[PDB]
Amino acid sequence: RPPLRPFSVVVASDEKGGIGDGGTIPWEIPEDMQYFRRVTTNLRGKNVKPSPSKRNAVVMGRKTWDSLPPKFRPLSNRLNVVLSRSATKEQLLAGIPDPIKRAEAANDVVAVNGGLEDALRMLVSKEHTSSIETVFCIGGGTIYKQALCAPCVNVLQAIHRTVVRPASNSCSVFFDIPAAGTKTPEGLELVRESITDERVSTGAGGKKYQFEKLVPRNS
Ligand SMILES: NC(=O)C1=CN([C@@H]2O[C@H](COP(=O)(O)OP(=O)(O)OC[C@H]3O[C@@H](n4cnc5c(N)ncnc54)[C@H](OP(=O)(O)O)[C@@H]3O)[C@@H](O)[C@H]2O)C=CC1
Ligand SMILES: CCc1nc(N)nc(N)c1-c1ccc(Cl)cc1
Repeated sequence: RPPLRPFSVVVASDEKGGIGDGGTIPWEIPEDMQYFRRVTTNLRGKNVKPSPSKRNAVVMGRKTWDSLPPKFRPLSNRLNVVLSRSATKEQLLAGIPDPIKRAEAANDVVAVNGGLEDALRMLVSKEHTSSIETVFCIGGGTIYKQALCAPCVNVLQAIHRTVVRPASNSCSVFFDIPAAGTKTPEGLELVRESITDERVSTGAGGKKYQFEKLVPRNS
């Protein structure tokens, strides 16, 4: 009251909950990159192609948007919602180097002067409940923290986590989630719905990874 649009988290973290060094993701796992793209891009049902009339949204902090290599700004086929206390939509667009692509990106980027909560209230609007199918929170550290506590955590439907091993020695930013069998002080307990068997990445270092899905426990 007002309600918050339900959402899912997509993240890649190691055993220490490390997700980044403050500016970028330390490891290179191309299989996770591809999976992230498909998971956040894919729409429900058969043969539904993303468009302004219906697509998914990815919500991220301004630093995560900046971490995006300019050539991938904005994330294609998805509404990009950037949280920033100052950066305007125009200022976000100005960071897109290809001027033609920038002209096209005008309808794919939205700047929110607020946190995840503000984004979730906005994504409930008559204009987004129909045009936005699924809302994915994609980072970073500060946004994940907001995602895991009230009032956001209350509408959290799932966490698509890519488990990375071995632990990185460059992570200073984390994704703090209660271990299996534990419930956070606020009351959040996560249950593993599924997890792939460990696989070795073709990227540098050959990091081992698993695609795991977690959902809040609903006794
Ligand atoms: N492994 C993974 O899956 C992921 C890793 N990352 C990594 O994490 C790091 C970035 O994390 P982090 O430092 O926490 O930065 P964030 O991505 O979380 O962005 C923080 C910023 O977002 C905006 N913001 C956050 N809360 C609010 C609010 N309540 N109101 C208005 N604006 C808000 C502000 O930007 P502003 O300064 O403009 O005001 C703030 O500085 C990088 O190392 C990146 O590579 C990021 C996503 C996923
Ligand atoms: C492909 C990396 C990746 N993998 C997973 N599992 N989750 C994420 N949230 C991201 C990610 C991090 C930063 C940006 Cl800028 C875009 C996406």
